[PDB]
Amino acid sequence: AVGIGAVF
Amino acid sequence: QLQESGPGVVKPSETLSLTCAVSGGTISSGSYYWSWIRQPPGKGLEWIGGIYINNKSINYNPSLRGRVTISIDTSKNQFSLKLSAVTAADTAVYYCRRDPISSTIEEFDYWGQGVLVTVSSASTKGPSVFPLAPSSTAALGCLVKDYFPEPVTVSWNSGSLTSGVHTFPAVLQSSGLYSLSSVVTVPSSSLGTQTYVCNVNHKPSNTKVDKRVEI
Amino acid sequence: IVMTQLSLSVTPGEPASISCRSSQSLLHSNGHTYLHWYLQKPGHSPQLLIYEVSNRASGVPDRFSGSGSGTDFTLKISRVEAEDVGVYYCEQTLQTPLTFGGGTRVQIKRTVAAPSVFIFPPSEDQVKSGTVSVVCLLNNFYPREASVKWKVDGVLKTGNSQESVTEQDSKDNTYSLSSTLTLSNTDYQSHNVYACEVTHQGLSSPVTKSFNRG
Repeated sequence: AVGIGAVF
Repeated sequence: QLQESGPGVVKPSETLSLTCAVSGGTISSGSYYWSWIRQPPGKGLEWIGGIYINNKSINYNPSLRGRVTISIDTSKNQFSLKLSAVTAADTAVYYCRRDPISSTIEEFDYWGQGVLVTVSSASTKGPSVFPLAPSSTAALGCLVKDYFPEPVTVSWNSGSLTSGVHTFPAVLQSSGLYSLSSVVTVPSSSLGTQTYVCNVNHKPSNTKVDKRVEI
Repeated sequence: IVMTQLSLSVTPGEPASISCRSSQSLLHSNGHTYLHWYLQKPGHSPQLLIYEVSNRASGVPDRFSGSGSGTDFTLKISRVEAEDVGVYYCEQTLQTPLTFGGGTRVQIKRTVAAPSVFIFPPSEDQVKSGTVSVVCLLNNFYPREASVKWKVDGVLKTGNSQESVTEQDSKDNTYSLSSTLTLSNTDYQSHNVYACEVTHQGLSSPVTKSFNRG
């Protein structure tokens, strides 16, 4: 993936 | 970038250990999310767990939580996976993956090539190779029987014969050993004009077997 | 939390749409929507096609595009060719756990093609070690549905065979099938005629290939 919402 | 390493075969109820070697940058980078993913043969993808920067930000698939642990080794630039109490359901190709946390970093991920892990009590063993003798179009082939674990590769005439070759998915027998067939269809008038040799490679046993196939 | 996506038969050159539905909204409080699409070609690791609903990853050709909203998403291939055959997976990275959809297989649809059928007796090498494997080959057929029935001296067999099928061929978009009948040496020498009977909609009647032991 590109973009990991889980770290934000 | 990423390269997985594994034990090959794990006995049921024992512990599977894998490592992923990271290159081109430090695993401690806050630009990336690092994951373990697996795929049983012929099935879909399953996320195992992942890590952001260090061991204080590890998360797991609920279906594996309490049975898996993931760790990081910054000295070796590695991260690792430990899966206990393994069953045949844990037989799978295991991938590590690097995800940029933002497209601002870059617009591609990276997947390792993956490493097969087989959970079984069976002993590692190279195959027996038997001819499938031919006796418009004719068919001949090789029966690659009673090997463990996967995989084998089959080429024909040292790779010079590729058109019209079919190497089939292996089947797992009740014995716990695998068997597969590789075939080639040729014009009936091609029989006898040249030799037909199957080159069977079984990397787990480090064995190579050639079998000439004839009427 | 789950994502909902099976086979898609597509005429070459025509468009394909693959659907993904999520149990929860994939919209993050930061405004981004963390849904991505992968293609896994046979024998390869998955390749990212679309990230965050609609963005192509580096080097991904423009015949791929993505669209969607909250819980409903669609991957589009404008003109499908042979290199697009494989399994397409959606994935969410909104929150842990990260999750994949079940996959959607894309296969090229073609006209019916009947199999060429071959039967192989056990080799004399193998019979020496106490086992006999009889192999039936079904070559280059379409569609994938095919039925193989083993008969030993005209008697139907059950529970004593295994089969497998290749992935769709890249040039003719056909399938091939191998089935192995396994018996002990003693049981093999007790019977005479071994036959594999093949039923397929490319044939007008079941085709039988057989041999006489000895």
